[PDB]
Amino acid sequence: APEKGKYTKEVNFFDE
Amino acid sequence: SYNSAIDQKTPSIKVLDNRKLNVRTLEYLRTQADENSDELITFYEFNIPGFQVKSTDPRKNKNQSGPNFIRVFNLAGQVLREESVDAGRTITLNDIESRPVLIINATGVRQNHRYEDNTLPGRLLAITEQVGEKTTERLIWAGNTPQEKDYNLAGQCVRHYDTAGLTQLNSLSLAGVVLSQSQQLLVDDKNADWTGEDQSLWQQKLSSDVYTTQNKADATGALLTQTDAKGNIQRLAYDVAGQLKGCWLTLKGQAEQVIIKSLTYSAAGQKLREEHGNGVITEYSYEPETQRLIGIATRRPSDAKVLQDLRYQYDPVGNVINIRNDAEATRFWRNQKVVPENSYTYDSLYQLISATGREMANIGQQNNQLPSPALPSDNNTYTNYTRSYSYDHSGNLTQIRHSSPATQNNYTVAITLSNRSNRGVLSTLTTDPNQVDTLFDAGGHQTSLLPGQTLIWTPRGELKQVNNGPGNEWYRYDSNGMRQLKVSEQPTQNTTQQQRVIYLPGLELRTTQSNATTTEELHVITLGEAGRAQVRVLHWESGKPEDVNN
Amino acid sequence: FSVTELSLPKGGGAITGMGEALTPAGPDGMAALSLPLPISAGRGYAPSLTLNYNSGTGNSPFGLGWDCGVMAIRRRTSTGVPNYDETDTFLGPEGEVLVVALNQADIRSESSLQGINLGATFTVTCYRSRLESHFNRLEYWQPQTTGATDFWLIYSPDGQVHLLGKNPQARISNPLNVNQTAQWLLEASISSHSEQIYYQYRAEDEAGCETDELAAHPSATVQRYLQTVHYGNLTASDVFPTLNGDDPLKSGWMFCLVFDYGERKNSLSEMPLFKATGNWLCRKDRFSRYEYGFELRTRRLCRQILMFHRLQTLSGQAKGDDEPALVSRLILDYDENAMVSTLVSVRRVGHEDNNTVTALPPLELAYQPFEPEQTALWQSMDVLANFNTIQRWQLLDLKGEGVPGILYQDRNGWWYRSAQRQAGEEMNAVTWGKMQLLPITPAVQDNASLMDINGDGQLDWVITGPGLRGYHSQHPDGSWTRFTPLHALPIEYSHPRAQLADLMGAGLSDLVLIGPKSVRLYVNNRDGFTEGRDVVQSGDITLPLPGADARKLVAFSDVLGSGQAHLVEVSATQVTCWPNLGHGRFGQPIVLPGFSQSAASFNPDRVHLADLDGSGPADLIYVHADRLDIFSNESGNGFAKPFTLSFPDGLRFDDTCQLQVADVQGLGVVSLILSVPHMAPHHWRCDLTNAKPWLLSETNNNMGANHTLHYRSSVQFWLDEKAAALATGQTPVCYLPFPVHTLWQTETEDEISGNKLVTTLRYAHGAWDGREREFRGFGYVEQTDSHQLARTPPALTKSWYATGLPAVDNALSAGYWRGDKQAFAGFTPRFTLWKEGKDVPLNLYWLNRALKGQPLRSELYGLDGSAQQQIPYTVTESRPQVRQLQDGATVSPVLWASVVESRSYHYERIISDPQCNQDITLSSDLFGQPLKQVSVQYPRRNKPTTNPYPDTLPDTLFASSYDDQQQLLRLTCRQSSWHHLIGNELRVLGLPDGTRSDAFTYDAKQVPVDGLNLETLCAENSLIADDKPREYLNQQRTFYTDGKNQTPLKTPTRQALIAFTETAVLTESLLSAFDGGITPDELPGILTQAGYQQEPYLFPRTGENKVWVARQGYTDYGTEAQFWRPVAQRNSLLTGKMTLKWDTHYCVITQTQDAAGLTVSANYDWRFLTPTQLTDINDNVHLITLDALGRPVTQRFWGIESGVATGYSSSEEKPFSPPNDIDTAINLTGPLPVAQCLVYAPDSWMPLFSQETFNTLTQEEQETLRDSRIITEDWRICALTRRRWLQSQKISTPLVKLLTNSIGLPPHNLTLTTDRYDRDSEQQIRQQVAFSDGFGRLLQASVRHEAGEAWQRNQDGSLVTKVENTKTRWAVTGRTEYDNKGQTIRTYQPYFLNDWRYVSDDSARKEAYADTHIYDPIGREIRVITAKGWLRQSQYFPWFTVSEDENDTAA
Repeated sequence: APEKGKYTKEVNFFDE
Repeated sequence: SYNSAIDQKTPSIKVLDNRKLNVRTLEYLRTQADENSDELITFYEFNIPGFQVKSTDPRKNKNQSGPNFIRVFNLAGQVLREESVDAGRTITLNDIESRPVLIINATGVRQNHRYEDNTLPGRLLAITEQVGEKTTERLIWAGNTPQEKDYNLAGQCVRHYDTAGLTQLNSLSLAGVVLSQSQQLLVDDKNADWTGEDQSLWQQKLSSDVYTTQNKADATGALLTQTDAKGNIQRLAYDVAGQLKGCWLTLKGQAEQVIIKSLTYSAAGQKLREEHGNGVITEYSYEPETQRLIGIATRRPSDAKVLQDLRYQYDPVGNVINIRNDAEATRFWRNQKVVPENSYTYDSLYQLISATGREMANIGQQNNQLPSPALPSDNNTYTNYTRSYSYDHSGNLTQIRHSSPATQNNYTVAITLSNRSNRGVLSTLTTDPNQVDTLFDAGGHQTSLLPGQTLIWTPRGELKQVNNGPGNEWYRYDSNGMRQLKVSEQPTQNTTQQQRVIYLPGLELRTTQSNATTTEELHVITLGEAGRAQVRVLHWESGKPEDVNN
Repeated sequence: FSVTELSLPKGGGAITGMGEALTPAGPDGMAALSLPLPISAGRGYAPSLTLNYNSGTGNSPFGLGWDCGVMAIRRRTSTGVPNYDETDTFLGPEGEVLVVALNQADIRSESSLQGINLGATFTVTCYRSRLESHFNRLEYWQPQTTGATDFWLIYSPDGQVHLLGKNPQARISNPLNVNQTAQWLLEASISSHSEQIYYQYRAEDEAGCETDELAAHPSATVQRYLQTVHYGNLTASDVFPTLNGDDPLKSGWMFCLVFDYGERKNSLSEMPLFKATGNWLCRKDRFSRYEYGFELRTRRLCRQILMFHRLQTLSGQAKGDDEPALVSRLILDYDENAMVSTLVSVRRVGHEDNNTVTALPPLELAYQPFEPEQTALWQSMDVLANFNTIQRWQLLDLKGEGVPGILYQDRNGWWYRSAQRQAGEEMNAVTWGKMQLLPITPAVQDNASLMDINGDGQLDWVITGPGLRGYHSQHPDGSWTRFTPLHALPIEYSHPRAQLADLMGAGLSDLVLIGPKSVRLYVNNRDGFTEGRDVVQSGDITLPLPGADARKLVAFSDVLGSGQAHLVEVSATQVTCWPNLGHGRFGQPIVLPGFSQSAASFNPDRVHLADLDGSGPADLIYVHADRLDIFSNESGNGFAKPFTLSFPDGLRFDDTCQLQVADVQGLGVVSLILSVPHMAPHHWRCDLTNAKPWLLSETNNNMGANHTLHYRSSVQFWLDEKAAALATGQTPVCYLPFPVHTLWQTETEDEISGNKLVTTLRYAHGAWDGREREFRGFGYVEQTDSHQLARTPPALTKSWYATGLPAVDNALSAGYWRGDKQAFAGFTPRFTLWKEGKDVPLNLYWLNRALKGQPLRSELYGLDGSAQQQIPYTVTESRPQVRQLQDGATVSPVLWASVVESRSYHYERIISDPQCNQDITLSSDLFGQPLKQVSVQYPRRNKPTTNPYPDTLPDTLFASSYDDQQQLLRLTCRQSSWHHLIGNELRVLGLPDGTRSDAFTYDAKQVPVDGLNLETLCAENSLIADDKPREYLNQQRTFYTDGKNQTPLKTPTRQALIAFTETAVLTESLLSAFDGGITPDELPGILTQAGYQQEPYLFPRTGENKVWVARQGYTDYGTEAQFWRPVAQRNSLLTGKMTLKWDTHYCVITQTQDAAGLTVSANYDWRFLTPTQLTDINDNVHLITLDALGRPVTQRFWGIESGVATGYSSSEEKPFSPPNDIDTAINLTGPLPVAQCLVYAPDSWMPLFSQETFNTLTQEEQETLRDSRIITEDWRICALTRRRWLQSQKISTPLVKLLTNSIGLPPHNLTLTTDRYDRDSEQQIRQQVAFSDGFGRLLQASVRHEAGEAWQRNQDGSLVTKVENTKTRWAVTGRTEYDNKGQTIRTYQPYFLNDWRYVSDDSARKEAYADTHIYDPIGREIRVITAKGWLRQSQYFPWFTVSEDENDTAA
């Protein structure tokens, strides 16, 4: 889905 | 430099019926300030039980063509049939427990889901994609053996056979974080057909290479460290707020270097200051009032050099209207050191109507290819361009009018759309609005990328192959639909020229091989999320170039 | 249906309070308040006892106004003292009169209850409430044999059976005649699942009371107190615990709710035990009650409400024989002052095992004081010119109207002065009008007087002359009734020494001739009098004679407060009272000490017995010259020290002067009117108080929330209504002849945010019924929610109710908002008769009486001072109906009142174009369950030429607002079916077994003017008749099991165990949705493989045979010995059975197990029945710990992860408990062995007085800080007793300066979460403080961050916004400011701080930019001004909503 700039989200180094 | 005459007397109205269901939504579109706003009415029709049967965008209401969607519901309100004008027709059946039983997509592919019997908890066992009969997925659940409980494997899907191979789960932490998993890939001459009961005749379809990856996590379940499939260890540290504050990489056989040595944050948890093991310090500035990103300042504290400093400006609503760079131009562009200002304007529906910026000089017209790089020797410059975009009332981009002065490359490029659909191709393919839906699947996937290029799709609507003229490129996906393989087969020189990429957790196994030998083997170690200032490490096991360093 | 999943309780951050809540005001006018007792509902069957305040309830064992009582069946004493024979009526537990239920009357002969031989043969009589609400039935068991006793049974419709007063411990009976029972108290209950409750009462005794108490009230061993309530049935049985006669608590119980009356220790830190060291306490306001023919004493107050568990029984160790341990404790504090005791403080206290106390901040309550020695004001009275008791003047009220007028009466004409409103200065200023000549007078002016001879509220001119005897009644609308002859008058009515008094107790004036040892009593029976008795007085009782002495006053007064006219003798030395026992009897005399005068200067004509405050007993006023002695009656036990009120300059008394006592002010309290008649009649008024005393004024939960309650009399609400009627030339009539002291303003203040909300009430159309002599309520209540945020318009809500009086109900509809001229026709009540199983339409008095308290209309407005201020936001109308279930010849019928159709409008302050709908009930069965319901959606009105929705909208919005789906009349019919279980030992009603929804749709030319209603849709050619096409929507069919057989039952059992539920999901029309992709030949094999079945339609019509249903929600239950508990439940027959498992006594689920074999065990903390150890499916332990209030504290987990044993170390290995101080736990470093800690602190809003400063100040300066209850005994400052103490002081000692600037933080808690396990040296502790609002809401959170730049907080709570480097940095995330109604009005951006403590709201409103939110009366958000300065906006119209973002409002 279209979300805003990437700065808003929490850091994520490892997921699936 | 925002003009609010675009948005005067253009609200958004949701019209209701006597059941308080949204039967119309109303938009007002003004593209330029002097003219009048245009009312766009999107129509939503509801039946007597109160479900949204058919919906109609404002462009097809003017064409007097049909609705976009025609849905058929059951008595509970779940969709049994969905005749979309862009995605075709989907027939869905669920059982008593609202689990999927039978899905027929628009290409006529019947998907099954068989579960456990009535003496078992009814977990998913297999998935059959009938076109002529392929058991394309197979789930192996675990028991409560004390060997399974030692690794917290009880009640999990240990072996998960999918459309790309096997994903075996080995260990779980006390939170439920996977601490060890392994995965093999299906060979190139085989597709996923996991029929039968014995699994010994399923390993002869898988590759010999079992790629296992390992993690360690704290009591909060946050990932502390991660070993890749080759042995390269990333290691993270966390501060007292639970955020991430550091990162260390130790390659296999080497010491431990520093990738991120500091990472502080704002009050809202946004990134504030980050110094890398590079030494370069980036610093994010925010609005006080709205907490919007208004600055990315990348500074190298060895030459007092600001490599980039992007200051953003916004609308009141949060549309980026001005990016200026207060840095100087890099070493690749001789004789100029001022980066131009990027300005943007929007419609009343907040869609981009105009955009300025800088582009290279020998770029030419934009297409699927990327231009040649600007080396530090060929003393080339950049020029100023401006693009202007045009849309129809369905929100489809219909025309990009790239006008670049001082080079005389003024070109327009049109997207030719249908009358009944939002399916629209480039104007090179077809100029007729009636022969656009012949370039798509029944599910609405495009089947020809360019005039000499065709696309092939899976039963579940994923890109199986981009056929070029002489050289194809095919992919593979797991059960979630994420890409696990990309095999580019270039044509015959004297034999095939094959480039293979394997996507692993934190590792890309990019390899290039001819007929009998591998001519290049590259292990790209990734650190972090892409788009979140990712760091890559290119390690060459075989076939390194001469001039680059390992 | 829920599959059971065991989980652990998480420690939340919303610090909630005790649970007190003020009731929304309605037509009754009183101010109520509830308070939940901490009953630990252990297995699922607990008592429903709560503390309830009502401003109007008298005294009690819980203080004044408060009452925590259990239901009982008592004889009706509003119609006089009971005769205790077959000619008596009973009151049910709801307070309504019971009648014998007809089938002829239900009379059967029974000797066996629940299989148990009772020993005698009883005459069981099924009773029934005469105004049916609950539809429970009541059996009066009474023995034919002499030797047994009578009792009651109540069969509530949810399967419960009650036993009321079988044993003498649960009967209030006459202490002389033990068969004369007056109150059958609830003794035991059985649920449908064989769970039992047993109620244990204690009798009154002569414990702790002096010899002056024991002389006057010798054998007062009749009044019962609920001592303890036993529940937690240790074995299942459907028989009562005391039918078999074998010691009802020798059966095991596991939970005991003990009510304490002073036996155990009441200090904060002593942990009271189950069995007590001492005896209960004899209180100070020992009142008395005589309405039953004997004396009820009520000598005790309830100090504590305790909760006990048998902990060694719940664990499988003991079997009910251990001592029950304390798990919960309430502490009720009272201000005893020998007139009334008032409950002033309630606190919940938990006790830890390490001899400490977990305490909540106390709910404290303040009452309106009666200090008439200070507040006594003298005022001149020139309004009453030439008023005179020597001539023919009177302070009385004709016209009803509740406030006395001035009547002068000549022999030819009468002159009146009605009380009215001064328009000048004050909202409660009362004056009298012109002398108006009355237009008609009853023309027989000889041998007559003004009195209410029949008691119907309106005064009568009772002419008892030589030839005729009879009366003319005075209607409130000015008219005089013609001559009504009395049916029977005694010849001794004209005796010179007979007098009219109230002896039988029915509120009527009986005729009595008092002799010294025998009275002659003629009973008033509301049409004349009855045959006279000669009641001989027992014992040594020699009654005083009225008038026969000039040195004594012998009159009928209530000097005990009981509500009876007792016989008082005021000598110069003592006051002796003979209690009226009803039926002419008089008890032994009671001496009330404290009154004394000079025997020479004592004249009884200056003695006036009048109740001054309103506590009930009559105070004693003796009049001197230049002063005025007042003796306060101390609950009918004596008189206090007198206090003098000296007469003003120019007033003296003599034998021509007169003292009147009347309520001439509308202030609820009587005023003393002194009249001096010689040389000009001049008058003075003494006003003792402003407000009516001992009502609840202020409350406080000591967490930042307090409510202040203000009261107004109904007399003032009539004088405002009467004055505004004469401004429009109308004639106002009052139907409430008595003052009702109503709640008028209840201001709410959040002390943290400073936001206030003032809900002002306005009443009109009071109704008092003359026949049943009962207050019917008000017919018009207003609310005005006006917020005071530290602008927004107040929200006025008019709302009418049905009174039942037809003269008041027919005037209500002339006060509605007409406005639009297109609305449908309004509703009228529907009187209906029930014969042959259906409602056929139509004792018209009882049909209107059933309409009391029904809603009739409600209109909501917003008072912004705009052009739409007078147009309502929404309009709701209702229609009540009354069904007569059985007829009543001389007794009342059984009537059932309900709202049968409700129509609601939605104007949104637009006159034309509303959005209307309607919900109609068509049929109901025998017990009031709906059989046919119709929901009506009305279409949009046609497009007018003139448009609303003003010019700020785009021009094309009005035409584009009209879809073709707004113009369809939609009807949704809804048929239902029910199971009613009827038997001699069976009453289970309202069990569903079938429902079905259909849909009817027509165009807008089929909705008629005057609307659709019940009389349209029930007709023969209606829009929902079975001749019209309907569309199927859904159906549902509940199937029941008997507990052991796989075949469902046709009729369920008493336990009502649901086997599964069957919901139709697919019909044969909907199978055409599978056309391209599913062959029709294989679809019924695919559908039956997915778990669908083909079942018939529910109420099937011609043309439909099968639906595809979804039969799901299965449960397997236990046997009767396992309390019918679920043991195995699955979702459907497609998946596997999930087998549950219970403990030894079947109260908690231990070890649920999946269908694959996956098991989740659980251990429970038996103090709260809370799971505190969870072993999951991989055998990893999750252990939590609770504090004494049940809130979770420190949790760990461990297990096997990679083949090795890891996790947090156990409590036996590394033992740790967090500090009780929040700031000390912040400084915790090093490896903690737990995953979380939790340090709660709800006491924090109370500032902490220190013991090191308390001993600094002086000793009598110390006890005034303790006896006023300002400090608590855990050293906390009460906000209500401090604020009340900072009024009378007004000079500033250091104790004054220390209290007025003491402060605390909002009620917060601290959660310390660790990153890694213990024994790992890199573990750091994440810290988080979470502040609450005091209303249960969440204010903010302070998360600990690393060292860096942050704003600094001052030492008083301000915010300095220059950044500085900080070693203790905290991030304030999610800060929110509310109003009093819960709507978020500020949302702050986060900011860094140097401290964890709360920053003040006045300083967070100046700095710390936020988004303010504006709302409307409905509660939706109109606009929001962002922090930078832009604003979004929303507009709500009935057919469309308009939204504007920050770009639309920028221009």
